Amino acid sequence: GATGERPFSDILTSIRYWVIHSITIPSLFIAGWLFVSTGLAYDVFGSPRPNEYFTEDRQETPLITDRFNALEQVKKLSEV
Amino acid sequence: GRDQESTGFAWWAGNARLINLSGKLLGAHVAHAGLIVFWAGAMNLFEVAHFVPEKPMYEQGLILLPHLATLGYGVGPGGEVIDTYPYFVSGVLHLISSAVLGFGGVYHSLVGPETLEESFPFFGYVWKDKNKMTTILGIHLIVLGLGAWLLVWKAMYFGGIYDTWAPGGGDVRIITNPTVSPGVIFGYLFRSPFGGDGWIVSVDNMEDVIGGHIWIGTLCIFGGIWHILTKPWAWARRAFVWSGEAYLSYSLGAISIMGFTACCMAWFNTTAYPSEFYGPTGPEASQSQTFTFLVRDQRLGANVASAQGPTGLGKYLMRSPTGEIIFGGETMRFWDFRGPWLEPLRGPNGLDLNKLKNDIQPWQERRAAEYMTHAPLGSLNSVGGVATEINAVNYVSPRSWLATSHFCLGFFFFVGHLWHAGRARAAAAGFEKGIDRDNEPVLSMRPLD
Amino acid sequence: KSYTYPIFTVRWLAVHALAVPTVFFLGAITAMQFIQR
Amino acid sequence: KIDISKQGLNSIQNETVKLNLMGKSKTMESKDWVDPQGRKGKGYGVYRFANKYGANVDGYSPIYTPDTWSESGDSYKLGTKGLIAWAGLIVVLLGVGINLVISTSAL
Amino acid sequence: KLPEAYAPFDPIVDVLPVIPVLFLLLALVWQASVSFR
Amino acid sequence: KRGWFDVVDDWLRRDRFVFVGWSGLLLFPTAYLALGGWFTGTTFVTSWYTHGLASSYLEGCNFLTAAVSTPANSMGHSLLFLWGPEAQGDFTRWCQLGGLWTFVALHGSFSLIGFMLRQFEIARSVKIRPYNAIAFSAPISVFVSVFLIYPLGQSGWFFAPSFGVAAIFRFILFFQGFHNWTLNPFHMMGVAGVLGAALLCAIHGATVENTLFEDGDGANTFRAFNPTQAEETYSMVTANRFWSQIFGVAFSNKRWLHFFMLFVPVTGLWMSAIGVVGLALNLRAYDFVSQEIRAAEDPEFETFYTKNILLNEGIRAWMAAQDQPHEKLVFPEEVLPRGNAL
Amino acid sequence: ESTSLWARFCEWVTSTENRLYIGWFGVLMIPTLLTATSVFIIAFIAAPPVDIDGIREPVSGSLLYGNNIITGAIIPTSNAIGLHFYPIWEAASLDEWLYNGGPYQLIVCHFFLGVCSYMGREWELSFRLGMRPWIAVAYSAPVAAATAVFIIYPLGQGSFSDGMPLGISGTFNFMIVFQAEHNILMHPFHMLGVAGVFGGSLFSAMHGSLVTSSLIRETTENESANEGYKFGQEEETYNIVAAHGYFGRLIFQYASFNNSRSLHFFLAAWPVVGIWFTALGISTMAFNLNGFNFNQSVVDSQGRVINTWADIINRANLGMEVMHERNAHNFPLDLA
Ligand SMILES: CCCCCCCCCCCCCCCCCC(=O)OC[C@H](CO[C@@H]1O[C@H](CO[C@H]2O[C@H](CO)[C@H](O)[C@H](O)[C@H]2O)[C@H](O)[C@H](O)[C@H]1O)OC(=O)CCCCCCCCCCCCCCCCC
Ligand code: CLA
Ligand code: CLA
Ligand code: CLA
Ligand SMILES: CCCCCCCCCCCCCCCC(=O)OC[C@H](COP(=O)(O)OC[C@@H](O)CO)OC(=O)CCCCCCCCCCCCCCC
Ligand SMILES: CC1=C(/C=C/C(C)=C/C=C/C(C)=C/C=C/C=C(C)/C=C/C=C(C)/C=C/C2=C(C)CCCC2(C)C)C(C)(C)CCC1
Ligand SMILES: CC1=C(/C=C/C(C)=C/C=C/C(C)=C/C=C/C=C(C)/C=C/C=C(C)/C=C/C2=C(C)CCCC2(C)C)C(C)(C)CCC1
Ligand SMILES: CC1=C(/C=C/C(C)=C/C=C/C(C)=C/C=C/C=C(C)/C=C/C=C(C)/C=C/C2=C(C)CCCC2(C)C)C(C)(C)CCC1
Ligand SMILES: CC/C=C/C/C=C\C/C=C\CCCCCCCC(=O)O
Ligand code: OEX
Ligand SMILES: [Cl-]
Ligand SMILES: [Fe+2]
Repeated sequence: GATGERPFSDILTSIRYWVIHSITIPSLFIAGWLFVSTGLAYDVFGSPRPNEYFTEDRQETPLITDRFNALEQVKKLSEV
Repeated sequence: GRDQESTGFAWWAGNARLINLSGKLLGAHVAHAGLIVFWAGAMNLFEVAHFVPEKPMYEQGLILLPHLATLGYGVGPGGEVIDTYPYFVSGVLHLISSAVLGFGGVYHSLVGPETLEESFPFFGYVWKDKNKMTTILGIHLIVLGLGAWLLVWKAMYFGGIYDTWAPGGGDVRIITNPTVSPGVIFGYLFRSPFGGDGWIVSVDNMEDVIGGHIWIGTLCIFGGIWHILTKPWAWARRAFVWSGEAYLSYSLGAISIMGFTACCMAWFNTTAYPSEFYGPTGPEASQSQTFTFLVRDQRLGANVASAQGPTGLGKYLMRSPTGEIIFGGETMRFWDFRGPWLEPLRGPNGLDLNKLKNDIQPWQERRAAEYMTHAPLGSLNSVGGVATEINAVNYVSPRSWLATSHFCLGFFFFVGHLWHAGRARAAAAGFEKGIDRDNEPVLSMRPLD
Repeated sequence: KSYTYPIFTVRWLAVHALAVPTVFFLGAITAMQFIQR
Repeated sequence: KIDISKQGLNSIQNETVKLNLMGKSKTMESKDWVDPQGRKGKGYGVYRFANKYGANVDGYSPIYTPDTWSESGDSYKLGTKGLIAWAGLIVVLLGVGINLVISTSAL
Repeated sequence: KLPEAYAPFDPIVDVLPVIPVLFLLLALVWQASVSFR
Repeated sequence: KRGWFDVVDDWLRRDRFVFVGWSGLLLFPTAYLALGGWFTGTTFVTSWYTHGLASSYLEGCNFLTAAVSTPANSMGHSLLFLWGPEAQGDFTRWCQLGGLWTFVALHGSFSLIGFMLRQFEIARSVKIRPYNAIAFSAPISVFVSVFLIYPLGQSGWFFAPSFGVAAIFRFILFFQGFHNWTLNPFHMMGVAGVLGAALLCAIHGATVENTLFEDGDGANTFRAFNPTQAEETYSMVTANRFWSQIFGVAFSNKRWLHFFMLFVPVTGLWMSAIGVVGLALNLRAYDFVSQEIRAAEDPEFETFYTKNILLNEGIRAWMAAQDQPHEKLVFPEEVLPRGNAL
Repeated sequence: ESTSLWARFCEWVTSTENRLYIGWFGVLMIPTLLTATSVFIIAFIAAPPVDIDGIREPVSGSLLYGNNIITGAIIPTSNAIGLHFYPIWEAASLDEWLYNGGPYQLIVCHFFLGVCSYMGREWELSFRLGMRPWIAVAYSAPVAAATAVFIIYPLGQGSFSDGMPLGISGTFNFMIVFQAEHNILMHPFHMLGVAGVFGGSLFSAMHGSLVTSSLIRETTENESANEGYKFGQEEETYNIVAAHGYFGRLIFQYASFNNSRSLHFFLAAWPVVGIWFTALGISTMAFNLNGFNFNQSVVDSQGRVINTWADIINRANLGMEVMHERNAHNFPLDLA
């Protein structure tokens, strides 16, 4: 039978449900759009922008060679 | 409509609720025909509006326009599009007629008579009434024969059809002497499907096409008249299952065979599918590549006839397994190719060395180069070239699209024929809903070894 | 009879933990389509 | 074994849909019933052992029971004023969102 | 291209061929509205 | 129930829409973190500094070409913690160094452990036998041998599969070119098991659906069933006779039928896992010495095995330069093996 | 009582009391399959080398010519012949017939006819026994796959030499060359087929384990439950309700199958549709409609190329492309 929760068919056909969720879902969509468009995605996760793939120093692909100085090596390779 | 309560058929099998409703079935069929005409007109309008004259037809992803070009509409000598108005006229006519067909279908499906066996006895029928079904079959056979004769009249009196083998380049000819010889017609029909023979796909002139269409029109009209005036014999009543689903399965098998044949004809033929509007075929591109490389290396001072390849067989010219002089390399498998730009250089015993050493024409060279570069290879996202190429060319051959789509359709309709033939044979016998617990057939047989 | 159900349950958290980030990521990916190289 | 009346399918307006959800059909139990293709019925109905086991699989595990639906939720408590406030809020939020999307982009 | 007199109606032509797929989807929608009886 | 353990067990093993159980504490957090790590890596994190590629939607990749990439070969077999001696607490540089792959793998293994534990717990709560929990051992062994044991026997995590579609395709092609994985008898047993399992599934479904019993008057036969009924819904005698006269042999035991159905794919996957474990140490069934010697002495002897050897050689030579940037292989165009005119 | 010779023959042919059903499709099936089996065994044991590429470079595939089971195969027909019909009576001698690859064509044709007749005979016995006739529809998926790899691909590529060899290492070579030329791994239809086989294995194991976990106790601990089941019994031997409860608590209630008929239909439908789509993909790729080509797709601001896993796959394809036939090519493009 039922485990003690409101049926999904009852919830999904509710004026209250569609009044609450006419704000939350578009708000999350706009939040994601603003996260991408404001440049936060590049800075938080360290992805290269199209103009930052190759710098004036090196014109080849990056290569990390040291395991314990890996932090400093990747800091040097990411320099703009 | 109806419901599972009073029918026993679920919503995913709802079209089976109108098996015994003649009026609603007729409405559904008319609406579907309207849909087909609508697609034809809309696609013609879409293709005519996106056509540029600086590129050939096969380079722009068109599949309906080359059908009108082969009928001699808006094309000129050599296979160059001159006028694009008849395509617009055809598309407009199809789109407008689709409205009438759709209105008829909607009327007959919604508010028309539900079962037209009491008010319209001429149009009413019963699936188990063999005479009425045979009469309808004869009427539609007469209609199809009239359509074939209508095609025949175009190539004779109403301007003719495009002939890619016409002297002095391809042009819209008029067919005056069709081949109606029984030996010629029976030769194509009862030919082997293997290489060299090719069954009916190997028809290589428009005279044979027009003669065969005369034959098929006469046969269809005579068969329709024969079926209107007769009823199935005892040997036919003893062999078939007589129900609507059975008739559907028969038609499904027939049109699956038709779809496979259409796929093969699109892939292989060059007469009814001129390379000027569909691009080169499979073998045509390989032959063109070998021809153009031979021409280039000959221009650099080389002996093409006596040149020896890495395997010792011949770089440019070798011998077919029967003796004919053919192009060398891996294109030795495509020596059955026969195209308008290559035939003039071919003698009785194969390619003529002197002809291709002194009498090769610039138009032939240009055709070979163009068909070499536009080979029927591509990817799903429309990237031309082999699978190990880069993203530079947006091209997939119109032959590839038609061949792949129609093979898929033919296979799926063969599967549908299997499903419906099995279901009809089971339902007529009376055990399509399961085994009877009270009387199980297996329990009454002696056990096996 | 009258049926009364709780609003916040374990199922609520299970649904939302997968629904909220999905919509956020879908919005981000949609924004990603209009970036010019 | 199964009581059809206690399966929570009694609050459905459409009689045909209600009969469909319980796995029942009064038409099919008649001995003269003929389906679309033209096959006679043996009087079994939708399910042969409907009396022995109470009901069908449809009447055993339904997935649409309006009886168990909450008494609330079919009427919005906040009324017309709540809907007006929601309309104002959604218009304001849509304007703010489109302004932010336009401003943060490259026009 | 379309004749010069039919140029303004080009956007209408560009969306025509999807109507049969829309028809199949409309049949599904009608069945859903009927509630799959 | 008065003790802390008793009340906690009462709440955890409750009847709910989503069963939590005692194993939920291990399953749900780790599984959620693994899924989130994969989605974040495929959406935002790149692979430029560890592999030299682009593996994110942000950089212009679709669902097929986006992946979470393995660390560089310099890192060896480091577990690459966020607080380890390589990232040193920097989240952005941890993501750039390839630490999300180890994050996802280490959380996914514990999620698999938690899922088998959940299967055991639910089976014991309902008072049935744990054969479904036994059947998960094959997927768990495949995951353990492919993603952990094989990289642990190689240079580093760099040669592990990357969590993506095209990355897995590259892994498969690498296994063909370097290991001759198609010629491994254990892989042959695995292929046989998978294909036989598909055969069994299709044939059992068709045979059951086409030997039904007439329990209703409607053409829709799905509505003539009741789960609490006693009689079987299809004719085992009829099915057995049909398959005895068509094939030659047929099942006469439902329990044996379903145990065979369970047994085939599990054994296939376990055999493939043993093969990959063996391959982790480059113990590859790569060549036949007699065939190589005969082809060397006689320049006329050729079989399909030699052609496959040549294909593997070409794959290795042409993929080595870009697939392994750490080796710094610079190959002049005249040393790469090549055919005539191709 | 039957009296006519034809009536008695028909009664014997359509008899349900035979140890193996013959039928009218079996009349076609038995001789073609026996012919193909005999030729296959004899060629696999003692056949001479076959010139497969038509470049006078014979390839050995027989056990008697220095091969094992893994290496032995039946070499496809010569490239010189192409799609031409090459029956045994079109050769000057059996020595010439065996040198060009006749047995491959013979076996392929007879096998195609035999499998079609096998599916027909499946339908026939289903009809004679009083069953529902769709086990034959299930068999259409492997039949289509075999047809695609043995007939349609040579049909579209212009030669039987591009067909799949009747061996193991030959099969691997076919797969590798197919990947190098069509990028099959990137084809959505191949992805659907892989999903079909993986899901088939998943669901087979799932169903077997769930049924084995709900067996009702009818034996002791010193004997197997298979002895607990009795052939021809009327009562069900396992608890469908218990299995459904376990699965619905494993994932959630409305994910399991409460209907045995629906569950078995799903089991039948998944792998069949998967294999249908993968066979359609092979047949489509026969006419040179390859998979997705995401090569040099990611480009940075200044125009340079940023590589991807697709580009690594492309490098592997280039590696296995320039070597699939060393001496069979004289011109830069493999247009066939
Ligand atoms: C009466 C019952 C049948 C009796 C005979 C049965 C024989 C069975 C033998 C056993 C093997 C199976 C059949 C093999 C067929 C091979 C077809 C082939 O090599 O080629 C096919 C031929 C194409 O012929 C080609 O025709 C060409 C035409 O030539 C000319 O074509 C043009 C003419 O102007 C151009 O000039 C061109 O340059 C020139 O070459 C060439 O001759 C080629 O060499 C020649 O190969 O097509 C055709 O015959 C037309 C279409 C044929 C049918 C459909 C084929 C595809 C479908 C296969 C079956 C179904 C699969 C799906 C379902 C699976 C589950 C059940
Ligand atoms: C539910 C269980 C769970 C489990 C089993 C794991 C498992 C793992 N995590 Mg994950 N994680 C979880 C939930 C979980 N995580 C949660 C909720 C978060 C928050 C988002 C994270 C965030 C996270 C991060 C940020 C990282 C991991 C990583 C890892 C690894 C940690 C390595 C380590 O040294 O542990 C610690 C070692 C232990 C043995 C702990 C047990 C010690 C016992 C309990 C003794 C207690 C005694 C102590 C002296 C007294 C304390 C009591 C007092 C303070 C009250 C391991 C594979 C790492 C990774 O994957 O690297 C690649 C890493 O970078 N996890
Ligand atoms: C190829 C198109 C197609 C066509 C022509 C039909 C035709 C038909 N269907 Mg089938 N059907 C289809 C696909 C199609 N179906 C599909 C894909 C499904 C699966 C969802 C079904 C499932 C199905 C069921 C379950 C049932 C039918 C039934 C019917 C018949 C009765 C119509 C009716 O009562 O309801 C029509 C209902 C409405 C009032 C909706 C009207 C909408 C109109 C028709 C849209 C078309 C208008 C267009 C936009 C403009 C045209 C006007 C013109 C001037 C241009 C009708 C002949 C019924 C039957 O069996 O009859 C006994 C029924 O029970 N069908
Ligand atoms: C639309 C397609 C069509 C269809 C579906 C039918 C359907 C039918 N026909 Mg009709 N028929 C047609 C067109 C069609 N016919 C035409 C065009 C003609 C003129 C030739 C005839 C002449 C005709 C005759 C003379 C007879 C039928 C009969 C029948 C029934 C027997 C089924 C059968 O074929 O046995 C299954 C098929 C076979 C066992 C083998 C047939 C294959 C032939 C022999 C292949 C070679 C073709 C042949 C030699 C013709 C020459 C080729 C051409 C180039 C000249 C069936 C109702 C029979 C009947 O019941 O009449 C009332 C019958 O005796 N038909
Ligand atoms: C004209 C006919 C056309 C088709 C002919 C088909 C011929 C093949 C038949 C094989 C039967 C062998 C079964 C052995 C075992 C046996 O006796 O099976 C009989 C077994 C009996 O089942 P029961 O229900 O009676 O068992 C009761 C339990 O108590 C058992 O413990 O049934 C099955 O398991 C069916 C599965 C067969 C799966 C066989 C697949 C093919 C095997 C691989 C072939 C390799 C060939 C190598 C060549 C070099
Ligand atoms: C019954 C039914 C159904 C079906 C239906 C159908 C199928 C229908 C169809 C219909 C149709 C099929 C229709 C059509 C229409 C059409 C139209 C309406 C047209 C129009 C046109 C126009 C308007 C044009 C114009 C133009 C011109 C003139 C020139 C150029 C330009 C242009 C193009 C603009 C369904 C499924 C729902 C289900 C239920 C039942
Ligand atoms: C136009 C044209 C042409 C012509 C054509 C023609 C003239 C055709 C014809 C055709 C035909 C004329 C066909 C026919 C067909 C037939 C068929 C396909 C049949 C089938 C049959 C069946 C399937 C049967 C079955 C059975 C049996 C065997 C046993 C008992 C039962 C039954 C009866 C069911 C040509 C090529 C010159 C050229 C191009 C164009
Ligand atoms: C990393 C990390 C972390 C974590 C995080 C997380 C947990 C996240 C999550 C996330 C998530 C949770 C996400 C999600 C996403 C999703 C998505 C993105 C989806 C998509 C979808 C789609 C695209 C769909 C599609 C489709 C359609 C539409 C149709 C049909 C089919 C399908 C369904 C496929 C933490 C901070 C703790 C720590 C550190 C590290
Ligand atoms: C090539 C070796 C094979 C031979 C098999 C050939 C034929 C089989 C033998 C007899 C055919 C059936 C004859 C009639 C049997 C009795 C039928 C009856 O009375 O019902
Ligand atoms: O033969 Mn088998 O593989 Ca069909 O592509 Mn061209 O030819 Mn050869 O190369 Mn690639
Ligand atoms: Cl070549
Ligand atoms: Fe089962």
